[PDB]
This record gives sequence, structure tokens and C-alpha cells, in this order.
Amino acid sequence: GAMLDVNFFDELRIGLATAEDIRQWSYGEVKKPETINYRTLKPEKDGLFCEKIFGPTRDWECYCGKYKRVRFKGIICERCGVEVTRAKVRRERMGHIELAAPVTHIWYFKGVPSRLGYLLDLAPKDLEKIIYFAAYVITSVDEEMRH
Amino acid sequence: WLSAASFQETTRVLTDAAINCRSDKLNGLKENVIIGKLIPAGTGINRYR
Amino acid sequence: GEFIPRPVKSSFREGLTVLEYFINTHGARKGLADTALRTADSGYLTRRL
Amino acid sequence: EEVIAEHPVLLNRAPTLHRLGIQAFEPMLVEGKAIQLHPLVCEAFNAD
Amino acid sequence: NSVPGAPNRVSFAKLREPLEVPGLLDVQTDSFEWLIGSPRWRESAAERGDVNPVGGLEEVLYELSPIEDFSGSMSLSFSDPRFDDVKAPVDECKDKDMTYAAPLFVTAEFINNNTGEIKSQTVFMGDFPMMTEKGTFIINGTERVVVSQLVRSPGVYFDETIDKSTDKTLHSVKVIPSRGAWLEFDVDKRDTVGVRIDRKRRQPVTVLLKALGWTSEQIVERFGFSEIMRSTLEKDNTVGTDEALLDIYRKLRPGEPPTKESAQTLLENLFFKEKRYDLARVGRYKVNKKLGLHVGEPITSSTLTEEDVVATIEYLVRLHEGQTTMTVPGGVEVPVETDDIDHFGNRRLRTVGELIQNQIRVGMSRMERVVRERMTTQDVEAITPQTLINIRPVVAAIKEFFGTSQLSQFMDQNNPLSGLTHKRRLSALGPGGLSRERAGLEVRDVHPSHYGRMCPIETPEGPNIGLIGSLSVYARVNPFGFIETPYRKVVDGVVSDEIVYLTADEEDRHVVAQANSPIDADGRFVEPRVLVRRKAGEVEYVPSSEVDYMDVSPRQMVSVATAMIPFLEHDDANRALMGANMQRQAVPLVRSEAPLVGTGMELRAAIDAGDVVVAEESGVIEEVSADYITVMHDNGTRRTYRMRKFARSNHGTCANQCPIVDAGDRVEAGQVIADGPCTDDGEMALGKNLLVAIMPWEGHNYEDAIILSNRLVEEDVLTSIHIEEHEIDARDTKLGAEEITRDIPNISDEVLADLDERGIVRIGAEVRDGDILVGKVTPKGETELTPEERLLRAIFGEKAREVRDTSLKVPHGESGKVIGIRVFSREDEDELPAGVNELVRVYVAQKRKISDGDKLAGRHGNKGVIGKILPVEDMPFLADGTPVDIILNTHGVPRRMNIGQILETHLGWCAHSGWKVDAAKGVPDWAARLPDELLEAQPNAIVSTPVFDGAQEAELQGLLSCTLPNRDGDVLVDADGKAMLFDGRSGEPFPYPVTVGYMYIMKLHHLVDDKIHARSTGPYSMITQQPLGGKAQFGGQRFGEMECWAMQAYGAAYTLQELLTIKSDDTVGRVKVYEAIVKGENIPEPGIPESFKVLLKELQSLCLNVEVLS
Amino acid sequence: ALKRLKVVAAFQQSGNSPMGMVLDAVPVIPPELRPMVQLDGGRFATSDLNDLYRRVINRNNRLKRLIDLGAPEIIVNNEKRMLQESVDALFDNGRRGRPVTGPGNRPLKSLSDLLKGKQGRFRQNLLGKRVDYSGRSVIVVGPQLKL
RNA sequence: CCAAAAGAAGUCUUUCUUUUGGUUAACCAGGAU
DNA sequence: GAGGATAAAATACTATATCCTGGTTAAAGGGTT
DNA sequence: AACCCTTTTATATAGTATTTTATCCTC
Ligand SMILES: [Mg+2]
Ligand SMILES: [Zn+2]
Repeated sequence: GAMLDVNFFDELRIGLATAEDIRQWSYGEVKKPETINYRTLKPEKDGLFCEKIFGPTRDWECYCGKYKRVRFKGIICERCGVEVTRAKVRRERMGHIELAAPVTHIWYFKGVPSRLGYLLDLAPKDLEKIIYFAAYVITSVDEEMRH
Repeated sequence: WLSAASFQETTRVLTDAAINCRSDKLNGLKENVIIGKLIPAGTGINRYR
Repeated sequence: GEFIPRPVKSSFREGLTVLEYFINTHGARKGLADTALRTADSGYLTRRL
Repeated sequence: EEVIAEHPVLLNRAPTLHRLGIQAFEPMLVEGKAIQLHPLVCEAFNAD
Repeated sequence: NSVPGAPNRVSFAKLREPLEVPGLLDVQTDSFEWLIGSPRWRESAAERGDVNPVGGLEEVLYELSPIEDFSGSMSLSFSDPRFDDVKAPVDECKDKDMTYAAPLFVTAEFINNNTGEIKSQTVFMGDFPMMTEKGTFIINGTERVVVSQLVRSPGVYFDETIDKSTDKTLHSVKVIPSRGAWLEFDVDKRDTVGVRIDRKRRQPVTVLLKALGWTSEQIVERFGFSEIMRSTLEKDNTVGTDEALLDIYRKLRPGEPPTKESAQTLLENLFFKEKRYDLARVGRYKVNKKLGLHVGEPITSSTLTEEDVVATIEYLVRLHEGQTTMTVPGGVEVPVETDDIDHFGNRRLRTVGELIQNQIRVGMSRMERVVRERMTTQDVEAITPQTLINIRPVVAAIKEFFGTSQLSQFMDQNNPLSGLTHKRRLSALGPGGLSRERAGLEVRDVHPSHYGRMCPIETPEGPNIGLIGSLSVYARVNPFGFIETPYRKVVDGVVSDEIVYLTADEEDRHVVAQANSPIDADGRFVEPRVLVRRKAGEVEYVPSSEVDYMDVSPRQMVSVATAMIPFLEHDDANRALMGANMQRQAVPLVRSEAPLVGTGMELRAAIDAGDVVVAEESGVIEEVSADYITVMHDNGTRRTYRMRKFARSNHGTCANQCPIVDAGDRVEAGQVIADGPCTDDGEMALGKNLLVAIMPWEGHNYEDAIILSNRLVEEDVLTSIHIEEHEIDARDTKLGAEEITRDIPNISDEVLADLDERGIVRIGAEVRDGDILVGKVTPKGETELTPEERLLRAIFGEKAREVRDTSLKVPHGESGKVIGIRVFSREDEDELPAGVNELVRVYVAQKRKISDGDKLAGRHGNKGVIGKILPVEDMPFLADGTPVDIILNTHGVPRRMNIGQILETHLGWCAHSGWKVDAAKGVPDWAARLPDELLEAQPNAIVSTPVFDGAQEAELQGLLSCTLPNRDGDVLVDADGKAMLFDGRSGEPFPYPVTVGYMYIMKLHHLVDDKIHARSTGPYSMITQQPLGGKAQFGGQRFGEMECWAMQAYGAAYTLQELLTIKSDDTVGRVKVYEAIVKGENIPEPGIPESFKVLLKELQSLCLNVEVLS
Repeated sequence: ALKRLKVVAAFQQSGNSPMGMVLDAVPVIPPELRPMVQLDGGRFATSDLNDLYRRVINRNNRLKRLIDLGAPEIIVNNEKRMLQESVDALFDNGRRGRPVTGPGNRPLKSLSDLLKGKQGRFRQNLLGKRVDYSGRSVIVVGPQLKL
């Protein structure tokens, strides 16, 4: 329903978020452990504070500075890629990290009762062995070819 | 789930609500206070409001 | 918590001796610590109620 | 003194154990840096 | 009485004190000079423990060395720690932000076991902080104090419990070491002595017993007397050293390879080796004492031996059986009983030296690890001691001790008593101790073993009650850390003067009488029955023939702070505790006045606090000035003492010093030569003597409030001086060149009028909130290569001029004259933290008077804020026209059980007007035992009533009956102590007489000027847009969760909505409501708070798909 | 069976799938909610979540490089395990194993710690707040006032 | 929404135009009712 | 003698009133530029 | 000779709830 909310409010539904939803929220990908350049005090590119992903750090200005006026609005600079808008958008835009290998969510594994164990009928000890690379697990076996 | 999460055991309440896909109707005093509305008690009810 | 069979035999107008004052400090400190724990517990109970 | 006339102000003392820990009074200017409280409400606020 | 120059303060004391109070700071100094091993400590130990004098550093080094490799082909040893002179004196260290320390050198010797080539060197071991003569350390300029810690002694502790099912007693033991593993025996439902080695899992005792190499026949030969042991052995299971060893190995190792010899490698490594298991000397001493093991021999080693374990098992089984005495072969018999962990024979004290020793130990451990890792890699026959010694861990440990510990705290310098009490504090909480939110009521109580070793009154009132205490006056600490007290031993009913220091256990064995007992001038009690203290602290009447000892005096169970409350035996403990805790909050006043009625402890506390200047050597004064005193010693030499004038303390008060000697007076060694913050001629003076009435007055002194006269404001009776310190520094930064200058961008000239030619404000210039104290600008950064601009800077020569004025501004709610400016600089090769080029410090001083809401207090826990300050004319005045200074309410006295104040009041009057007992024809009966020299006193006399031996009620009544007239033949106060007052406001006399007198009241550090705060709009937080908090920024008062329930209960919905939406975090509602108010419109409707959206984002960041529907 | 049926029926009744327990992408909170601010002297004050995000990204990039470059399965498994631990420390620090500590040997604040406890969002910021037009001071007796 | 600079008008000091700049947190400790 | 069922113990997590102010916010080593 | 990355046993109880495990009963 309402995205940013104008205060007419019917429900507040909660649920699990799939990878598709995570990539739908995101405005970009973070792929560099850089935060700020300490020689010009401006955020790095593709870092945790990238202006292209999260938005401009100043009202109506881009990274390359080709645009600095209010007349320019809703247009993405073709050189730096930063969208010209107000700085408050830095409080609203999210990023995402594309993991190279799958990872489990700790809330649903460590928390007692282990809700991954109940779903799969696995004791916590063996499950912890599997997900931290301390034992193998048979994910399938073919009975037709078996005998 | 919002009132329960704000009372105690936020992690367990949140995880089981996420699994159950619970929906909150926002009818309690605490929830309306959290979301910034007029509580359904005293002067905030329809009869007087 | 059991009574000292001595007992304290002087009023605070006359002035207690050293031993009587010492054996009075027991109850004094017990009361103070009880008061602190009691205020904390009362706050928590009201919050749950 | 013209503005504060008949403009209530809420006085509160923590911990607010019960309802009467918050009460509205009509303000009046005084000399000093301490708030002056009526002696008959001290039981309600539990304020010595 | 012993100080050369002291005021003559007559005393009501009846008894005589055999022992003079020791040095009140002896704990700190004598526990530190043991650590370094000074000659003074060596002499002190010679007349006591000459058998083995060794300092802490020597112990640590000789426990460390020798350091050898696995092959044993090379060794490194340390010895002979040595100290050089301190780098700079105390004043220079404190002024220039320099830590007070001395160089440390040790002798490192390396020996090769295959060549015999010895290499000895003197290796520098870092700068070791040193303790001043006043028991404080000086770290980074600040004066810090290391608190003594109450810990549980290491050793064997037996205990008993009751089981829910069996309803039978269950006994248990625990051997708790210092830095080692635990072995806990016990007895449970079915008789099975079971070990719990290293808190892993229960097993039969037989497994461990056999693993040590005992045959089952031997087991039943020695322990074959308890059905428990016979049952366990006859049903154990296995047999054989290797089999039991393997069982223990499986229990210990988590499914590790069952190697047989690994069983030994673990069994002996965990307990019997001398690297992973240590009992120390106190632990071994306690174990030997408890089990009655070898006594004649002294300490030779501290590591568990099989004999100790088997003796412990025998002790446990015999305790469970029901026996009351035990003997172990080759040892004396010892009683069989359980142990209490709250006894003061089991709670030892880690002092300032033994706490530094542990940190040096861990530092040396890391150094040893580095040494033995570098031993192999470095080539042989190329090794010298300098190469292998890595000093950084040791200095890192020593530096992180005195900056980040709960036992090293900023000295509390509110006034001399605050610091003196801070140095004599025993805290049960800290690293290695219990926690404030985890301790029960059984450890906060006052054990009957505290008598004379820790004051039962003085303790915090808040949630720390019982966890922090203060050492008593006469107590000392013995080498093992156990507190002792002196007792005067009585022989055959003759009270000798042989003082013997006893600890808790010795006191427990004997019978101790009271100090205030009827001695008959020949050391013999008047009557046979005298109150005594028995083994368990029981109080009884024993005929005066079994007594073994007596207290050296009353006032032995109380601390320094509680020894300065006159008439303490007439106050309840609850009020005495508050009165003692509130004497260390009093602020120093401009002019000091010693009390008319004291207790004689003021002089000693003032002298031992160290806030006065004492003539080091006798001589004659040459020059006296407000800045210095010059003393000409008898033999040529001259000594100049400098004074601390208007110096700030750790808590922002004044630290004045002023001479009290003339240019011709002759001084004597130990004499007071200059007062301090809260002293009056050498005696502590925390407050003033005020004329007080005890009537209720128009309801202004209602419910603990107070009424003062306006005289006390006109005459600056209770005025004080406070000093605030502000700092700013210039730092390089990658951009570089931080500057302090007048040239500040975007600043006009009217706001640069006070600043002098190079920034900093001028001295004597009064400032207001928001002003600039030090002008400072830092590079604006944002280095941008703009074509036209950049090309101009490069070749044309355009300057950057990128500046951002990060000036120093006086914060909100402050003002006052600028009295001092201290500016450092890198130019003059001053020592500053790395990367800092300049450092400026500005002091601002204020003079505060007493005003409504300021908190006052007496010495008896009678606190209360100032309700009103009446003009002098409309105050109750005596018959001669004297107005009273303060009015106190009657209803608070009888209910709180602190009648002592009234007595003080009465005596105050007799001290003020003066008296003369008429011994015309025989001294009156009531003055029969009143010491002569008290039969007449002049007006404004100073008297003293020791804490538990003072003026009786009969003596007070007599003195009130006879007192001098004022100017004419008028006696204003009758025999009852009450005077007829006139109503200064209506003129009519009050119908009944009122109680008037003189009371000594103090001014607490809870002034209103620091408490008042208001806000309409101001700064807002960043992550959530709610207002800030605190007076310094601005901030709003919290509208918590408990205040929201009250509004809901009232039914006020709109008030709560506006409070939580348009007053805290509705980013647009705030500006819209401000505009609506200033324009007179209607207040608009609230929106959505920002914190809710922050919450939604935080939930989405947890991979929860929170969405709001419609 | 009664305990298991709870979670099983929870995942059966609704249209959501259990696959949401295993993550493939990790969302990244907007910068303004984990800000780093300039303290004079060329100093910066991090938000304690930048450290955990950098720890995640470093391991992810290292694993991606080790996979693309080719390497024995053992090293890849070790890297995947460390990535799993880094993500666990991000979501809930200290729940399993030794808490990740920053300067001074103090555990870092994870995302869960922002919502749990007396100092969490719910209790501290949402149910109670600091407000404008407020003051405080010491109280004295006002016998001349009306009720 | 404030500060600084420049220009115009009038008042003998306000308004209009242009340019530039322009807030933290977490821990530990100590107190109070 | 072997397997299932029930007590037991053994660990795992949750919670413990309100408000205010003051001092700190890394060092050491390896590899690289 | 100066960057960038990395990495570094206890004074608690009280309540409940879930997983072993250990032993007892049954076939
Ligand atoms: Mg009160
Ligand atoms: Zn651009």
C-alpha cells in the first residue's frame, strides 16, 4: 500500500523477504569497502556512501558538478550518474550486496526453538555442523536406480 | 505484533510474526501512540471527536 | 532476622553505647537495601500490569 | 505577564507512579530560579 | 594535642586514649613503597618479617626468570630492579600535562649452556608512575587515586545445603585458587563423594583418587571409616591407574584421542604444575591453616599436593558424618566446621601495590611469550639480552591500568575531606569482584566481624549501598591483605598497655571487652560484670576475670568522616549515614570558620589530608606574602614555600591557600604554616555557625524547607567561588595547517573586540554564553580542481584560502571573568600529544551567593533546600534586637530520630555566650566529673565532644543553667534552653518560648544555577530528528513511557498526540506550528513521526518485508 | 509432533515459502541512518555498522576473487564459512561464538541490538521522546499560592 | 531557518536584490530524588 | 539381552524504576607504494 | 620512508523451556 505514508493507515503486515524483494528495494549494488575520501571529503564511488546509489550529499547538486541549480530536477547526470534531487533521499534509499555464496539467516537457525530444525527435522548440533562446513549432508538419493 | 514486540522479547516475537505473516490492525493504545495517531480512548473516540 | 536477646537498653536521649549502636546498624542497613530493591521491583510490576 | 494569563502549564515529577503525577497549573512569574509548588499537592506528586 | 601550633580546643572526654591515631594515609603509601622496595619498607619489615623481605617487582621478576628454550641450551634472567630520580617535580608535572614517573632499569643476563659466554646488560624497562607523598598518582596532569578492593581469599571453603527430596544435609567443598582450575568435591542424594574437576561433570571420587596412584586396599585402609566412601569404593566400577586416568581424560577432553600418557599430561599440568596452577602465599597459608597441615615449616612452594587433596576429602567426609575435630597425619588437629565467605578472615584486601603487581605480571607474561618466540628465530651465538626484550607490552599494560579501570578513579577534590575519604575506600566491586546489579542482600549486610575494621555507618545511599565502605581509623593491613585492629590486653584482670594487633580469627577466639568501661586508675574494672563480645559476635555479661582484651578506645569502629559528627550516639543510623555522606559534598567558601562544637578529629583530618602547608623544619619566618613564605632554618639554609592561589580542583571548586604566620614568628617542625580550602587555622571548617530557631514559621519551612536571613547574603557568609576550564588545540590533519588567529571568516569586528593580537581573549574580560574564547580556523577541505580556479592557483599564484572557523565558544549557561590563560606551543619545544601544534586553556571564574533552592545541610543528616530568604527586619529577634539567621521546622526532628542536632544547638549557645560554674562552696554534683578548665569558658569558646565519649545531658543542663550575660545584666536563654522571640513581621511577641541556639550548617554542591533549564526550540538529533538532551547543548525534557500512561489515564488524546508528533519529530509539523504561532493562525494537524520510518527501514534491513497497507 | 506442526502449518497456510530463510542478497541501510561525522582535527566518528558492512564486503569480494581465479575446494569452503560468520555477526553479534570487538575490546552493535532492550528503538525512541517547550528546575514551597 | 560581503531607497538604521557559508554517536564512571 | 519410556540433569534465553553530568574514542606487525 | 590491511574462571537469582542422557521397565 502506502510507500512513504501520508497518515491514512489500515494495517502493518510483516513477512519474510525473498531475494527478489531485496533486489527490488535496492537502488544499486555496493561492491567496494570504501566510505569517504579523506583528501577531498567526498564519498567514494560504489562504496558504502556512493552518491549514485544513495543520492546527492547536497541539495540539487551532482558528483561532477555539471548541474547545481533547482531548474534541473529528475534528470540523471550522464557523466557521474548521480540523480539531481534533494539530499533527504539519502535517508530513504537502500543498497544491496550480492553474495557469492548462499548464507542462512541466524534468527531462524540459532534462536531457540531452531525453526530451521523443525521445518527440516534436524537437531541443532547437526544443523550447525552442516552450515559451518564441518560435515556433509545427503541432499538426494535415487531409489529407482538404487536397487 | 507491534505491541508485543515493544513489550518484551523483540527478537522472538518478530521472528515468529515474520514466519506466520501476521497482520496488525492498529487498534490498541500502544500501537496508535507508536504510529502517531489519536488513541481510541477518552477524547479520541468517534462519539466525542 | 532473629532478635538479639541482649537487648538494647538505652534511649537516644541518653545515648547508646558502642555495642548497642553496632547491633542497631544491622537493621538500619537491612531496611535501606530493602527499600532500594523494593522501588525497582514496584516499577517493573507496574510496567507489566 | 499578559501572555501567560490563563494559559495552563503541565508540571510533572518522575517517577510518575499514578495519574496525579502530572497536573496543570496556571503560571505566575516569581523571583528566583526555583519553581514554587502549592503545599497541598505535595502528597499527590509525592514531593518533599 | 601533639601538633606544635594548634588551637586550644577544650574537650569533655573522660577516658584516656593509650594509642594515638595512625597516619590516615598509611595504607596507600605503605602498600606502594612495598611494591618498589624502598629502604623505609625494608626497615619496617626488619622489625617484623625480616625472614623474607622481597618487594613486588622482585617477586614478579624472580617468578619470571629463568626463561629457557625447550632444548635448555640458553637462559635469560632478570634481577635488581632500580629506579632513577623522577623526571620532573610534582608541580611541573601537574602544570605541563606530564605524568609523574621515574625510570626503571633491570639487569638482564643471558647465558649460553653450550659455551659459557655470559652477557649481562642494564635494560631500560619503561617509565614507572610514582606515588606522591599524598597517596595520589599524577597521570596526564590529573590527580588519580587507586582504590583498595575487597576480594574473597583463595583456599578451601566447605559449605552445607539442604535437598528438596532427601530432606537431608549435603556437604560440599571448593578449592578456589589464584589463577588456576577448580576441583569441587561434594555429597549428594545417594552417598557418592564426587569430584567436578574444572567444572565439567560429576564423577566418583575413587576415579581421581586412584589416578593419583592409590590402591583400592589403601583407599579402604585410610578412608575406610565412612559409609559414603565404602559405598563409593565397593561400587566404583573400574580399577587401574591407566583405566581411571582414561576415564578422567574422557571427562576432561571433548572426545579427543584417548592417549594414555595424555592423561598424565593433563592431570599434572592442570594442578600440580607451577605454571598453570598457583595458590600464592595467602592461598597456601589459608589451606595449611584450615587443614592443619605442615605448620612449623614456612612457605616454600604454592602448588597443590596430593596430601592436601586427600586431607580435604577426609575433612569433607568427617564433616558429613558429624565429627567436630580432625587430625591429619603429620599435622595438628583442627576443628571440623563450615566456612562463611562474608567473614573478614576470608575477605582479603588488594591494595594499590598488589593491583599494580598483577598488571606488571601480565605484561611480563607477554614479554616472556615474545622472548621465547623470538629465541628460536634469532640465530644462536648472535643473541644479546637487548635483542630479545620487547618492552611495549609492559608499558602498554601499565598505561592502560591508570586510564581504563574501575579501581583507578579521578580524585574527588570537592574539599579536603572528600579526597581523604576517597583514599581510604574499600570497594567490593571491580575487576574480579561482584557487580552492582547482581549482588544480593547477604553481601550488603554488616557482618559482626567488621567491628573496628570497616565503618558500619558510612556507605553510599543509592544502589551501591553495602558494596563500598571505608576503613576504620585504627585499622591496618597485614602482609596477606587481612585488616587488623589494635587491642589492649588485660592480664589477670589488670588492663595493661600492651597493644596487640589482631585479625578476625584471633578476635573470634578470644573475649573482648569495651573501651568505655569503669577502669579504677589501676587497670581493674569496678564491677565484675562487663559487656563483652563472644566468638560469633554474641554480646554477653562476663565476670571480669575471663576477659582477654579491650578496645583501645571508643571511636574505634567509626571512620574519619563519621568521627566528626558530635553527639553521634544520639542519632539513628539512617540519619548518621546521611550526615556522614553529606560532609563530603560541602563546597569551600571564601572565608572559613571552625565549629564552636566539634569532636577533635578536625585537626588530624586536616593535617593528614595534605591540603595545608606544614613547616618541614623548624625555623624563623623571614618573608610572608600572599604568594610565598620564606623560612630561615637554624643552620643557614632557607626554604621558600609557594602557595596555590585560585586553583581549580577536579570538581570545579577553588583551592586557595593563605599564610597564617607573621614575619617574626618562630615555627616548629610539623606546625601548620598556611591554611587550605576548608580549614580555619589548621582545623577542618566545612560550614558556618548560624543562630537558629526551631519553630514552624508561616509554612515557608514546610516539608524539609529552610528559611534564611538576608544578612547571610549581604555579608557574603555563604558565598563561594567556582572555576571552569575550557580547552582547544591545533592539529595538523592531512590537509594541514590548523591555525589560531583573529582572522576568522564571516565574523564582524564587534565580536572581535575582546580577542587580543593573536586570538585568545584578554585576561579580566567578562564573557557571556556564545562569546569566542580562542579564534581558530581549519582547512575547508573539498580540494576541487576547477579549471579556471585550479589553473590560477598552480601558475598564476592564487591562494586557496579555504578556511572553516572551528572556534572555541563559551557554552550555554556560563559566564564570569577570565582569570587565567595557559597557552602551549610546538615552537618552544613543549611536550604535546603527537600531531598537535598548539594547546590553549582558558579559566573562567564565578562568585556565587546563596539563593532560593540552594541545598543546605547540617552534620546530622538534616538537609533541605532554601525555601525563602527574608529581609533582616521581618525575622524573629531576641529581646536585645538580634535577628535569627536560620529557621528550622519542628516536625522533622522527633520523627527522624536525630535529636543530636538539638543537643548541639544547646551546646552551641553555651559555647557562644560562655559560662562560669560557681564553685563558691564546693563544686556542684553535676560538675563532679566535668574536667577542670571547663568550669569557666570565655565567649566564642571552642569545645569538643568526642564521638562516643562526650557531654552528658546533666552537664548540658548544668551549663545551660549558668551562662554569662551579653552586654547588660540580661540572660536571653533560660535554663530550658528556650528564649522569648518577637514576631518581626507583626511586632507582637510569640506566645511561647522558642528553642534558639547555634548550629553548624554547610552548603552542599547542588546549586540551582546548574539545575534550571528551559527550551522552546533548538538542536535536533541526526539519525532521529528528536531534540537533543542536556543543558550544555539545549535539549528537551524527556516525556517517557510512564508519563504517557498518565495522559492516557486522563483521557487526554490531543495533548499526547501533539507531544509525540509536532513537538518531537514531525519534521514539517514543527516549522508549520512555529509559523502558525508567530502569525496567530491555528495550529495545523500532525503528520507522521520520523522515528517510525527509521524503524521501518531498520526492520527492512533485517530482511523483513514490513509493508503498510490501506 | 505438536511442536513441529506449529512451524509446518505456519509455512503451509500462507503463500510465503520457506526459501526466505536462506539469503542470496543482503540489504544495506541508507547512509543517513549509519552516519559518519567530522570531529575537528581531521577525525571521523563511525556508526559501528560501517565496520560490519565492510567486514561482509571484504570477505565477499575475497571469496568471489578466489572462485573466479580457481582454487582448491578446501580454501573456498573456509572462505564461505568466514562469510557466513561475518553475516551472522552483522545481523546478531555475539549470538554464536566470540562477539566481534572494535577498539578497546568492546563488542560491536549489530542490527538486532538497535531494537532490543531498554535502550532499543521501541522503548526509548518510539514510546518516549524528548520534546520542545520544556524546562526543569528545583521546587520550593509556595504557601501564598492558590490551589 | 541564521551569519558575512556588495548595491539601491529612506530613516539616521529598517526594507529589497545578488554571492558564499552554515551537525554527532556509543561506552565507562560518578551523583540525585 | 535389547529396546522404549520416563525421570534427571544440563544447557539456553529473558527480565530487573526515573533523571542528570563528565572523561574517551587504539597499537603493532606485514606488505606495499 | 610513508600508506593499506589486519587483528587482539564467579560472588546472581529466578523463572521457563528444550535438548540430551541414564536408568528403569517391558517384551
Ligand atoms: Mg524528595
Ligand atoms: Zn553530474
